[PDB]
Amino acid sequence: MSSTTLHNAMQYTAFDVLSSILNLMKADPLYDLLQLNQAYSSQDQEYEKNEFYGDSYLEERASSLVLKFLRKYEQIPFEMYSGLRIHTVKNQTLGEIFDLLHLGEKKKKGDLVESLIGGCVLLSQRENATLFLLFAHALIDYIFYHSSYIYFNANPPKLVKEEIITDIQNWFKDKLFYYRSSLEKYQT
Amino acid sequence: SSTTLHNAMQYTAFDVLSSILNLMKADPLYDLLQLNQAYSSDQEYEKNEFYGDSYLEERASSLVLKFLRKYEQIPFEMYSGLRIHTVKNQTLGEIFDLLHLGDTKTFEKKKKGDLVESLIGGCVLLSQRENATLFLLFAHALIDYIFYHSSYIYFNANPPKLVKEEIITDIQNWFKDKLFYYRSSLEKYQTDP
Repeated sequence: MSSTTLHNAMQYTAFDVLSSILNLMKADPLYDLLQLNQAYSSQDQEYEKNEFYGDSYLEERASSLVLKFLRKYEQIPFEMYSGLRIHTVKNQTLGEIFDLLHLGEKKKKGDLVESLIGGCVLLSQRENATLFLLFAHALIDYIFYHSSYIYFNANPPKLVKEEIITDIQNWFKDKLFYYRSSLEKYQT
Repeated sequence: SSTTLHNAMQYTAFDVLSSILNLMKADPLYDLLQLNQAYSSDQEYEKNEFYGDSYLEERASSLVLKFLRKYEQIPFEMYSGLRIHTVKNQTLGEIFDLLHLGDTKTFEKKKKGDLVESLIGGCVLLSQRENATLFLLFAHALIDYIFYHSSYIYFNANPPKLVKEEIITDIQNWFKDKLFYYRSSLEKYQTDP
């Protein structure tokens, strides 16, 4: 009752934080990631290279978050670690996030999300674009929150389902606070 | 020449990586890697392998982009080809054998790759959970060597248009500089940890 009401609230707040960050990014002249590095690359090759990187970056961050929350509970078998990671990075999950954020086919949606994540991280390493890195971190955190909440409702662990949902919900609420305040401080 | 650089590089890589690992093994935190579980029915070893696999994939992707994107001659098929070549079990087994990490014949090709991934994962996690920075140094040096070794083979088997010798020189010079960085870091660590 409490966790389901909280879950509904978190979707509104995540939408507003990520939408606000993304709306600032769209003002930056660096926003069209696909038309950068024109002497060395092309639009289609930049798209594929950003997706190539974003896929692996998402996988590594998802793995670290799976370990962060599950290792606290020895009654959780290792098959749930692989299960949750698979669930977090599959195109269906990415496409659900694509739709919740109104960024726009399930295969295409997942590729676009990965290319966006990769493009944002890379841009922040090659240019002055720390806002893009903030967006990529917040997007991945929402992907993990969204995936975890669904996965543990479908596959509850013995005894601790409610403890681990509360762990992830409290963590995500704190991340949204930190992304909100970073955004505000950025606006000033 | 590039070929006299390559054999020397495999000598120096072995020595630096063995010397870092020898120091890690003197640290009580090494016990926590539980590499004995490679032989057993398993959980912490598999959790480290779970993470190390993803950490290797991300760092290898970063290195692929780092070197290939300077070369417009190199098309995207070689990015995914080089990455697959770098992280596949065959390559990690070759690294297992080159560093003499365990018995070459009793371990299977797949077990060798799992051990390399579990070693990478446990080392990174130990540095995150206990500030064991020597373990993080080793993880980076091992991934750098996996990438050097893979990339050298890959581009000699699949030469890109025009820039074959340039990209191999690029990667060899980079790895020689990394080995110097790892060696000097190790010496600094020994004197005043």
